Amino acid sequence: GNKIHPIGFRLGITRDWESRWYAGKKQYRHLLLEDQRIRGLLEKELYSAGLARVDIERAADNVAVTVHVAKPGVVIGRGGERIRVLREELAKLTGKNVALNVQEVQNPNLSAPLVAQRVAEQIERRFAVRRAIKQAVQRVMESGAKGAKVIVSGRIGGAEQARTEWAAQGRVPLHTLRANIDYGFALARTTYGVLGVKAYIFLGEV
Amino acid sequence: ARKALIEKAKRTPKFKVRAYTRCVRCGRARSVYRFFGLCRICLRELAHKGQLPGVRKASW
Amino acid sequence: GKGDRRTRRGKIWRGTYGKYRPRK
Amino acid sequence: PRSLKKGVFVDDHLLEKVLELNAKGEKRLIKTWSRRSTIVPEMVGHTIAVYNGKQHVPVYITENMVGHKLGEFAPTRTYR
RNA sequence: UGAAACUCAAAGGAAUUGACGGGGGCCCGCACAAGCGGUGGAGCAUGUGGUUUAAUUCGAAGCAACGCGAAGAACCUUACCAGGCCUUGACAUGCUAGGGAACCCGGGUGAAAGCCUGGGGUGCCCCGCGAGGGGAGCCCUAGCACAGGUGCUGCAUGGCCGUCGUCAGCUCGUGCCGUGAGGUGUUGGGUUAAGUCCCGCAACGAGCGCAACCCCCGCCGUUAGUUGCCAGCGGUUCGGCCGGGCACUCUAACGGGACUGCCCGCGAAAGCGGGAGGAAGGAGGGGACGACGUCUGGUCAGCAUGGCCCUUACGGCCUGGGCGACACACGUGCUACAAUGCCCACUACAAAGCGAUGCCACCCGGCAACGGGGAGCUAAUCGCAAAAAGGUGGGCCCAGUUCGGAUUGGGGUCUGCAACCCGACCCCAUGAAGCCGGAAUCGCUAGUAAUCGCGGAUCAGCCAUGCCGCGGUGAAUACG
Ligand SMILES: [K+]
Ligand SMILES: [K+]
Ligand SMILES: [K+]
Ligand SMILES: [K+]
Ligand SMILES: [Mg+2]
Ligand SMILES: [Mg+2]
Ligand SMILES: [Mg+2]
Ligand SMILES: [Mg+2]
Ligand SMILES: [Mg+2]
Ligand SMILES: [Mg+2]
Ligand SMILES: [Mg+2]
Ligand SMILES: [Mg+2]
Ligand SMILES: [Mg+2]
Ligand SMILES: [Mg+2]
Ligand SMILES: [Mg+2]
Ligand SMILES: [Mg+2]
Ligand SMILES: [Mg+2]
Ligand SMILES: [Mg+2]
Ligand SMILES: [Mg+2]
Ligand SMILES: [Mg+2]
Ligand SMILES: [Mg+2]
Ligand SMILES: [Mg+2]
Ligand SMILES: [Mg+2]
Ligand SMILES: [Mg+2]
Ligand SMILES: [Mg+2]
Ligand SMILES: [Mg+2]
Ligand SMILES: [Mg+2]
Ligand SMILES: [Mg+2]
Ligand SMILES: [Mg+2]
Ligand SMILES: [Mg+2]
Ligand SMILES: [Mg+2]
Ligand SMILES: [Mg+2]
Ligand SMILES: [Mg+2]
Ligand SMILES: [Mg+2]
Ligand SMILES: [Mg+2]
Ligand SMILES: [Mg+2]
Ligand SMILES: [Mg+2]
Ligand SMILES: [Mg+2]
Ligand SMILES: [Mg+2]
Ligand SMILES: [Mg+2]
Ligand SMILES: [Mg+2]
Ligand SMILES: [Mg+2]
Ligand SMILES: [Mg+2]
Ligand SMILES: [Mg+2]
Ligand SMILES: [Mg+2]
Ligand SMILES: [Mg+2]
Ligand SMILES: [Mg+2]
Ligand SMILES: [Mg+2]
Ligand SMILES: [Mg+2]
Ligand SMILES: [Mg+2]
Ligand SMILES: [Zn+2]
Repeated sequence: GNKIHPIGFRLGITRDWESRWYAGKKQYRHLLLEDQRIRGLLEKELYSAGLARVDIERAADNVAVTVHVAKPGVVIGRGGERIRVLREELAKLTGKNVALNVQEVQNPNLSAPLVAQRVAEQIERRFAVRRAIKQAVQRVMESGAKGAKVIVSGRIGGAEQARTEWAAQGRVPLHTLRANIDYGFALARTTYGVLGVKAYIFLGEV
Repeated sequence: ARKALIEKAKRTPKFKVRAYTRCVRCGRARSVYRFFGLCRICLRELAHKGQLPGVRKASW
Repeated sequence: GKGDRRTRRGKIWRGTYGKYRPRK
Repeated sequence: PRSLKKGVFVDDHLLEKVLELNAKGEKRLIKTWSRRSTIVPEMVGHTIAVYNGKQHVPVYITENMVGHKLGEFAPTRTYR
């Protein structure tokens, strides 16, 4: 086991945080436990929308927030009937009373978190892994990207012996601290057990 | 984390002593950093996700 | 030496104060 | 180099059970789970069975032992 | 000359890619050597094996397990053990029912938990003149759907880590070679820390790695002054104290700066050897970063997860034990054995950090731990704060000794409901072994080793001598 998470490794440059709220040694642990409660629900439901990211800003009880999805509509609802229930679900969770914007993911095939989610689902439906991977790398590589890679864990195809399927194209320089590489990890329950899915997309350097 | 010993939230220890940090995310009771309420493991997991604001990778 | 409880350097090592090492 | 401070400690379980038991006089046996408590004057003559984690050892309290905790007469471990 | 019974699924040839050799040639790394200081010896601290135990919870096992998970075991934690008590439960989402609001406060009993058991109380919705009737929520039962399980599988797995390692290396696309595995590229000369670069080549290029892009330290410059100065001057309680000023030092953002560029020498080139400027050369010094893969490696006890198993107990609650046992063995450390030393005075010079239910200036009491009381600080303003080693002076004269502080007796202060098992800390006694450590064996190439002290996480307190960091002083040696 080697190699640091390419995001935690690139926070300095090519990659901003997912919560830009300041705090002091007395509340930080709370505002933190909160964000998690937030992402906890957001993901527990908005799964179908396909949520790549979820930023959370703050200034004082005016918890900005956002949610970058591939299919906004799923969030909104008929006119805005869903984005309503949820918007109240936030302040019912935390009597903070906060916003809840929505950014659209231009291409859901250049967001590693989705590409991962993608393959991860196929795996559960029993699609041939190698195919999915081969394909996935394509979807990513076709719609732009100077490089990409996908990794599935083991028990591939219900096998007893856990393996590790590969597949990757173009460049994916992890050692280069500037690559700007989106990384996405998707679990994948199954009748026989878990399978991990990692996704890497290299888009633009400098 | 034996979801039953996660009675730390009890707040009714009879004696404030028995009160013990314990992780908020894993239930991990042995490396809970006051400041984050997390255990050393998750503290490392989230920091990688950039979900812990300000928290970067130190180096010198 | 550093192990002599009731001595100068002894108190320092053990990070304490007392007759053999008062707080000025 | 013993210590406790100003306020000798003794659990009130047996206390109000002894000083009270002194009303009629003495009695046979007692049963405590307070190794914690200090042995005080008003116990001399009593026979307090102390728990050691598995047993309730019968400890006859005397003048010379007034001051020691009860646990000190109910040895925990068993060696050879 | 030359069988048979019985028996095997192979026996063989050539070539390929590897691994291997007590085969060869080049070449690296504190690998050896050269050094300097240590450890297996003592006492003690801590982890472990082994014994023991009602239990001494579990895992880790050559390197890469053994101050490891545990960055804090008195209860808690703890998963262990003994007892007392729960058993749709400590926590989820639901159910028909038998039926009584939620809630507030009690008293028996008990180690606590729990169990009886008795009471203030009884709102809300559509009905009803009312009486009172049927429901939402809620709680309490009684019976379900289930919860829960640090119970077994790390050889069923994610994830994450360690390891061979920052060691270079591992590959691909097309072309070319070969019936084929597969070769060529990546081999070869030169060079590099490097598959680094150069030159040459049936190969031309490319990907993951190397390097670079990020952080810290070293020199200079902008921008900025409740930290700095009296450098400059004038007030002085002669204290940067006050005026006043950003120069300086800092603080912290942004830039500059080094490219083998310049010079001489060698070379086909890359580059090597010097020389000059320069704070800094030829990766300035230290980090972050560890390819294709291997160990079928670690971890289901951090979490997640398939299967398996227990589901009045392999779940749950307490009180008390235990994880701290002790004939014995090992690892990692601490303090020492002393004069290049130990004391007591008195005096200097740090850097990074931490500080509300807190750092705690200062004052008083106490030999002291600490207790009273209180100034200032949400901290470049105040506090922890003394840095220690050093330096000046004085004592000890070489002795188990003014070395060394282990044991043990006594008296106390604190934290905590509570220190018997099983806490640090202070004071008086006591004053052990040890006079430098067998065979073995460990670290380190320079601000490194050695040595000196300071702060942090965890945390009430603490068994920190661990760990992660900080700065002071500052070597030896490397033929090869
Ligand atoms: K042969
Ligand atoms: K550098
Ligand atoms: K394995
Ligand atoms: K020393
Ligand atoms: Mg669990
Ligand atoms: Mg605690
Ligand atoms: Mg905490
Ligand atoms: Mg001495
Ligand atoms: Mg035959
Ligand atoms: Mg052949
Ligand atoms: Mg061969
Ligand atoms: Mg060979
Ligand atoms: Mg070397
Ligand atoms: Mg070296
Ligand atoms: Mg040597
Ligand atoms: Mg020894
Ligand atoms: Mg024994
Ligand atoms: Mg186990
Ligand atoms: Mg063990
Ligand atoms: Mg260690
Ligand atoms: Mg316990
Ligand atoms: Mg394994
Ligand atoms: Mg694994
Ligand atoms: Mg194992
Ligand atoms: Mg290298
Ligand atoms: Mg080819
Ligand atoms: Mg051919
Ligand atoms: Mg080849
Ligand atoms: Mg080939
Ligand atoms: Mg090769
Ligand atoms: Mg090849
Ligand atoms: Mg070759
Ligand atoms: Mg070479
Ligand atoms: Mg290269
Ligand atoms: Mg070539
Ligand atoms: Mg300057
Ligand atoms: Mg690198
Ligand atoms: Mg092993
Ligand atoms: Mg194994
Ligand atoms: Mg232990
Ligand atoms: Mg040792
Ligand atoms: Mg005084
Ligand atoms: Mg002797
Ligand atoms: Mg002596
Ligand atoms: Mg204790
Ligand atoms: Mg001597
Ligand atoms: Mg420290
Ligand atoms: Mg502490
Ligand atoms: Mg101890
Ligand atoms: Mg300590
Ligand atoms: Zn966690």
